[PDB]
Amino acid sequence: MPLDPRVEQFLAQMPLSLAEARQQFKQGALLLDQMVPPPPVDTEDGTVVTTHGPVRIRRYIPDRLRFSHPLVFYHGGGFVFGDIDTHHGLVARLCQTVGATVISVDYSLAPEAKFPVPVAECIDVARWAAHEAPGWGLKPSIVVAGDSAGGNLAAVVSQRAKDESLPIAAQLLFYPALDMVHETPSKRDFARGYLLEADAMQWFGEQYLRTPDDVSHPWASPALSPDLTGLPPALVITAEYDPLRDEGEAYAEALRAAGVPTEQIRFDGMIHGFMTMPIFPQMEAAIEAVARFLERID
Repeated sequence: MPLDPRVEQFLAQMPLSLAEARQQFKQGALLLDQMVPPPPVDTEDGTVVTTHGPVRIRRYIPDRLRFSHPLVFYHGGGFVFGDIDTHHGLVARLCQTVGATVISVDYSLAPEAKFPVPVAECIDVARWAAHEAPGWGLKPSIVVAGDSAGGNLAAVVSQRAKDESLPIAAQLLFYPALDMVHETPSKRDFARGYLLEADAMQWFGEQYLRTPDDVSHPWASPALSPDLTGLPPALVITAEYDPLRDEGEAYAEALRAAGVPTEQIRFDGMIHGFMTMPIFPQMEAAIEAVARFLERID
Protein backbone atom coordinates (compact mmCIF):
# COMPACT_ATOMS: atom_id res chain seq x y z
CA MET A 1 0.00 0.00 0.00
CA PRO A 2 1.37 3.59 -0.49
CA LEU A 3 3.24 5.20 2.38
CA ASP A 4 1.06 7.39 4.50
CA PRO A 5 1.58 10.99 3.31
CA ARG A 6 2.60 12.41 6.68
CA VAL A 7 5.00 9.49 7.23
CA GLU A 8 6.43 10.13 3.75
CA GLN A 9 7.07 13.79 4.70
CA PHE A 10 8.58 12.86 8.09
CA LEU A 11 11.06 10.45 6.46
CA ALA A 12 11.94 13.07 3.82
CA GLN A 13 12.94 15.62 6.49
CA MET A 14 15.09 13.29 8.63
CA PRO A 15 18.85 14.20 8.65
CA LEU A 16 28.07 9.99 18.85
CA SER A 17 28.83 8.68 22.26
CA LEU A 18 26.30 6.49 23.99
CA ALA A 19 25.40 9.37 26.28
CA GLU A 20 25.01 11.61 23.23
CA ALA A 21 22.94 9.04 21.32
CA ARG A 22 20.61 8.67 24.33
CA GLN A 23 20.27 12.44 24.58
CA GLN A 24 19.52 12.65 20.84
CA PHE A 25 16.78 10.06 21.21
CA LYS A 26 15.27 11.99 24.12
CA GLN A 27 15.46 15.28 22.20
CA GLY A 28 13.58 13.77 19.25
CA ALA A 29 10.83 12.55 21.60
CA LEU A 30 10.64 15.97 23.22
CA LEU A 31 10.29 17.63 19.82
CA LEU A 32 7.38 15.37 18.89
CA ASP A 33 5.63 16.15 22.14
CA GLN A 34 6.10 19.89 21.56
CA MET A 35 4.45 19.49 18.16
CA VAL A 36 1.51 17.52 19.54
CA PRO A 37 1.22 17.98 23.30
CA PRO A 38 0.09 15.10 25.50
CA PRO A 39 -3.14 15.21 27.46
CA PRO A 40 -2.79 16.33 31.05
CA VAL A 41 -2.79 13.37 33.42
CA ASP A 42 -2.20 12.83 37.11
CA THR A 43 0.98 10.88 37.81
CA GLU A 44 2.99 9.59 40.76
CA ASP A 45 6.63 8.57 40.61
CA GLY A 46 7.97 5.66 42.65
CA THR A 47 10.49 2.85 42.80
CA VAL A 48 9.93 -0.87 42.79
CA VAL A 49 12.37 -3.26 44.49
CA THR A 50 13.32 -5.93 41.95
CA THR A 51 15.68 -8.86 42.03
CA HIS A 52 18.21 -6.77 40.06
CA GLY A 53 17.79 -3.55 41.99
CA PRO A 54 15.48 -0.55 42.25
CA VAL A 55 13.45 0.21 39.16
CA ARG A 56 11.80 3.59 38.78
CA ILE A 57 8.18 3.67 37.77
CA ARG A 58 5.54 6.24 37.08
CA ARG A 59 1.89 5.53 37.81
CA TYR A 60 -0.64 7.27 35.60
CA ILE A 61 -4.10 7.84 37.08
CA PRO A 62 -6.96 8.41 34.60
CA ASP A 63 -9.42 11.21 35.10
CA ARG A 64 -12.07 8.53 35.08
CA LEU A 65 -11.25 4.89 35.85
CA ARG A 66 -13.11 2.57 33.49
CA PHE A 67 -10.85 -0.48 33.07
CA SER A 68 -10.57 -3.03 35.87
CA HIS A 69 -6.94 -4.16 35.42
CA PRO A 70 -3.70 -2.18 35.82
CA LEU A 71 -1.54 -1.82 32.70
CA VAL A 72 2.17 -2.27 33.01
CA PHE A 73 3.99 -0.58 30.16
CA TYR A 74 7.53 -1.23 28.99
CA HIS A 75 9.01 1.43 26.72
CA GLY A 76 10.95 0.74 23.54
CA GLY A 77 14.32 2.01 22.36
CA GLY A 78 16.27 -1.10 21.27
CA PHE A 79 17.06 -1.97 24.93
CA VAL A 80 19.52 0.96 24.93
CA PHE A 81 17.46 4.19 24.59
CA GLY A 82 14.30 5.59 26.04
CA ASP A 83 12.79 6.15 29.44
CA ILE A 84 9.52 7.02 31.10
CA ASP A 85 9.75 10.57 29.72
CA THR A 86 10.32 9.50 26.11
CA HIS A 87 7.14 7.42 26.20
CA HIS A 88 4.98 9.75 28.28
CA GLY A 89 3.06 10.92 25.19
CA LEU A 90 1.90 7.35 24.48
CA VAL A 91 1.36 6.35 28.10
CA ALA A 92 -0.62 9.52 29.00
CA ARG A 93 -2.96 8.79 26.10
CA LEU A 94 -3.27 5.08 26.95
CA CYS A 95 -4.18 6.06 30.51
CA GLN A 96 -6.80 8.69 29.56
CA THR A 97 -8.33 6.99 26.50
CA VAL A 98 -8.57 3.51 28.02
CA GLY A 99 -9.39 4.92 31.44
CA ALA A 100 -6.77 2.69 33.02
CA THR A 101 -4.09 3.07 35.66
CA VAL A 102 -0.80 2.53 33.88
CA ILE A 103 2.55 1.72 35.42
CA SER A 104 5.35 2.95 33.12
CA VAL A 105 8.63 1.18 33.81
CA ASP A 106 12.18 2.55 33.71
CA TYR A 107 13.93 -0.83 33.31
CA SER A 108 17.73 -0.99 33.20
CA LEU A 109 19.25 -0.25 29.81
CA ALA A 110 22.01 -1.97 27.90
CA PRO A 111 24.93 -2.13 27.60
CA GLU A 112 25.23 -1.33 31.31
CA ALA A 113 22.69 -4.08 32.06
CA LYS A 114 22.64 -7.00 29.71
CA PHE A 115 20.12 -9.66 28.80
CA PRO A 116 18.22 -11.04 30.68
CA VAL A 117 18.31 -8.43 33.44
CA PRO A 118 15.45 -6.21 32.14
CA VAL A 119 13.28 -9.28 31.61
CA ALA A 120 13.62 -10.09 35.30
CA GLU A 121 12.98 -6.49 36.30
CA CYS A 122 9.88 -6.33 34.12
CA ILE A 123 8.48 -9.53 35.71
CA ASP A 124 9.15 -8.15 39.17
CA VAL A 125 7.38 -4.89 38.40
CA ALA A 126 4.39 -6.73 36.95
CA ARG A 127 4.25 -8.90 40.14
CA TRP A 128 4.31 -5.74 42.24
CA ALA A 129 1.46 -4.24 40.24
CA ALA A 130 -0.63 -7.38 40.65
CA HIS A 131 -0.14 -7.23 44.44
CA GLU A 132 -1.01 -3.50 44.59
CA ALA A 133 -4.03 -3.77 42.26
CA PRO A 134 -6.72 -4.51 44.96
CA GLY A 135 -5.74 -1.34 46.89
CA TRP A 136 -6.37 0.62 43.68
CA GLY A 137 -9.79 -1.08 43.57
CA LEU A 138 -8.72 -3.23 40.62
CA LYS A 139 -8.43 -6.89 39.65
CA PRO A 140 -4.99 -8.48 40.39
CA SER A 141 -4.47 -9.64 36.84
CA ILE A 142 -2.40 -7.19 34.86
CA VAL A 143 -2.20 -6.18 31.23
CA VAL A 144 1.35 -5.91 29.94
CA ALA A 145 2.18 -3.64 27.06
CA GLY A 146 5.13 -2.28 25.15
CA ASP A 147 6.45 -0.91 21.91
CA SER A 148 9.38 -2.31 19.96
CA ALA A 149 11.98 -3.70 22.49
CA GLY A 150 9.25 -3.03 25.07
CA GLY A 151 6.93 -5.25 23.07
CA ASN A 152 9.64 -7.92 23.25
CA LEU A 153 9.60 -7.53 27.03
CA ALA A 154 5.82 -7.71 27.21
CA ALA A 155 5.81 -10.86 25.09
CA VAL A 156 8.50 -12.54 27.20
CA VAL A 157 6.88 -11.54 30.50
CA SER A 158 3.66 -13.07 29.12
CA GLN A 159 5.40 -16.35 28.22
CA ARG A 160 6.96 -16.57 31.68
CA ALA A 161 3.86 -15.50 33.59
CA LYS A 162 2.37 -18.86 34.55
CA ASP A 163 5.75 -20.20 35.61
CA GLU A 164 6.32 -16.99 37.62
CA SER A 165 2.86 -17.17 39.26
CA LEU A 166 2.04 -13.84 37.60
CA PRO A 167 -1.63 -13.25 36.70
CA ILE A 168 -1.82 -11.62 33.28
CA ALA A 169 -5.12 -10.77 31.61
CA ALA A 170 -3.76 -9.54 28.25
CA GLN A 171 -0.68 -8.56 26.32
CA LEU A 172 -0.47 -5.53 24.02
CA LEU A 173 2.41 -5.78 21.58
CA PHE A 174 3.14 -2.66 19.51
CA TYR A 175 5.49 -3.56 16.62
CA PRO A 176 7.50 -5.91 18.86
CA ALA A 177 10.85 -7.49 18.18
CA LEU A 178 10.23 -11.22 18.63
CA ASP A 179 12.70 -13.28 16.61
CA MET A 180 16.38 -12.39 16.54
CA VAL A 181 17.33 -15.60 14.64
CA HIS A 182 15.33 -15.58 11.42
CA GLU A 183 15.35 -13.19 8.58
CA THR A 184 11.86 -12.48 7.30
CA PRO A 185 10.88 -10.79 4.03
CA SER A 186 10.03 -7.54 5.77
CA LYS A 187 13.33 -7.61 7.62
CA ARG A 188 15.13 -7.97 4.30
CA ASP A 189 13.02 -5.52 2.27
CA PHE A 190 12.54 -2.63 4.72
CA ALA A 191 15.98 -2.88 6.25
CA ARG A 192 17.03 0.67 5.45
CA GLY A 193 15.31 4.02 5.22
CA TYR A 194 12.25 3.42 7.46
CA LEU A 195 13.62 4.83 10.75
CA LEU A 196 14.45 1.36 12.29
CA GLU A 197 17.34 0.03 10.30
CA ALA A 198 19.37 -3.17 10.10
CA ASP A 199 22.67 -1.62 11.24
CA ALA A 200 20.96 -0.22 14.32
CA MET A 201 19.31 -3.50 15.21
CA GLN A 202 22.65 -5.26 14.93
CA TRP A 203 24.18 -2.69 17.26
CA PHE A 204 21.29 -2.95 19.71
CA GLY A 205 21.84 -6.69 19.85
CA GLU A 206 25.58 -6.12 20.45
CA GLN A 207 24.71 -3.91 23.42
CA TYR A 208 22.00 -6.05 24.97
CA LEU A 209 22.98 -9.68 24.36
CA ARG A 210 25.86 -11.24 26.31
CA THR A 211 27.05 -13.33 23.36
CA PRO A 212 25.80 -14.01 19.79
CA ASP A 213 24.25 -17.28 20.98
CA ASP A 214 21.68 -15.40 23.07
CA VAL A 215 19.65 -14.76 19.88
CA SER A 216 18.22 -18.26 20.16
CA HIS A 217 17.29 -18.00 23.85
CA PRO A 218 13.43 -17.78 24.13
CA TRP A 219 13.65 -14.89 26.57
CA ALA A 220 15.34 -12.94 23.74
CA SER A 221 13.37 -14.46 20.83
CA PRO A 222 9.92 -15.43 22.21
CA ALA A 223 8.72 -16.29 18.74
CA LEU A 224 10.88 -19.42 18.95
CA SER A 225 8.79 -20.86 21.78
CA PRO A 226 6.99 -23.99 20.56
CA ASP A 227 4.03 -23.95 22.96
CA LEU A 228 1.92 -20.80 22.95
CA THR A 229 -1.27 -22.41 24.32
CA GLY A 230 -2.93 -20.72 27.26
CA LEU A 231 -1.00 -17.43 26.85
CA PRO A 232 -2.78 -14.14 27.59
CA PRO A 233 -5.14 -12.64 24.99
CA ALA A 234 -3.02 -10.64 22.61
CA LEU A 235 -3.32 -7.42 20.59
CA VAL A 236 -0.54 -7.31 18.04
CA ILE A 237 -0.20 -4.02 16.20
CA THR A 238 2.22 -3.84 13.30
CA ALA A 239 3.33 -1.20 10.77
CA GLU A 240 3.32 -2.04 7.06
CA TYR A 241 6.81 -0.73 6.28
CA ASP A 242 8.69 -2.03 9.26
CA PRO A 243 11.46 -4.66 9.16
CA LEU A 244 9.86 -6.21 12.27
CA ARG A 245 6.41 -6.47 10.66
CA ASP A 246 6.59 -10.06 9.54
CA GLU A 247 7.79 -11.57 12.81
CA GLY A 248 5.06 -9.64 14.63
CA GLU A 249 2.32 -10.82 12.27
CA ALA A 250 3.69 -14.41 12.27
CA TYR A 251 3.61 -14.46 16.08
CA ALA A 252 0.03 -13.22 16.04
CA GLU A 253 -0.89 -16.05 13.64
CA ALA A 254 0.86 -18.57 15.86
CA LEU A 255 -0.98 -17.28 18.96
CA ARG A 256 -4.28 -17.46 17.13
CA ALA A 257 -3.67 -21.05 16.02
CA ALA A 258 -2.68 -21.89 19.60
CA GLY A 259 -6.19 -20.82 20.75
CA VAL A 260 -5.05 -17.51 22.25
CA PRO A 261 -7.68 -14.83 21.68
CA THR A 262 -5.76 -12.57 19.30
CA GLU A 263 -6.38 -9.36 17.43
CA GLN A 264 -3.87 -8.60 14.69
CA ILE A 265 -3.92 -5.12 13.21
CA ARG A 266 -1.54 -3.86 10.55
CA PHE A 267 -1.56 -0.07 10.07
CA ASP A 268 -1.06 0.38 6.35
CA GLY A 269 1.49 2.90 5.10
CA MET A 270 3.02 3.28 8.58
CA ILE A 271 6.55 2.76 9.89
CA HIS A 272 8.09 1.35 13.08
CA GLY A 273 7.67 3.68 16.05
CA PHE A 274 4.41 5.32 14.96
CA MET A 275 2.68 4.93 18.35
CA THR A 276 5.18 7.32 19.93
CA MET A 277 4.91 9.76 17.02
CA PRO A 278 1.82 11.89 17.64
CA ILE A 279 2.25 13.78 14.35
CA PHE A 280 0.53 10.71 12.87
CA PRO A 281 -3.22 10.32 13.53
CA GLN A 282 -2.67 6.55 13.32
CA MET A 283 -1.06 6.77 16.79
CA GLU A 284 -4.40 7.72 18.29
CA ALA A 285 -6.24 5.23 16.08
CA ALA A 286 -4.00 2.49 17.49
CA ILE A 287 -4.73 3.74 21.04
CA GLU A 288 -8.43 3.47 20.22
CA ALA A 289 -7.72 -0.09 19.04
CA VAL A 290 -6.22 -0.75 22.46
CA ALA A 291 -9.32 0.62 24.20
CA ARG A 292 -11.65 -1.47 22.02
CA PHE A 293 -9.58 -4.61 22.56
CA LEU A 294 -9.52 -4.12 26.33
CA GLU A 295 -13.29 -3.57 26.43
CA ARG A 296 -13.54 -7.25 25.42
CA ILE A 297 -11.29 -8.59 28.23
CA ASP A 298 -13.49 -7.79 31.19
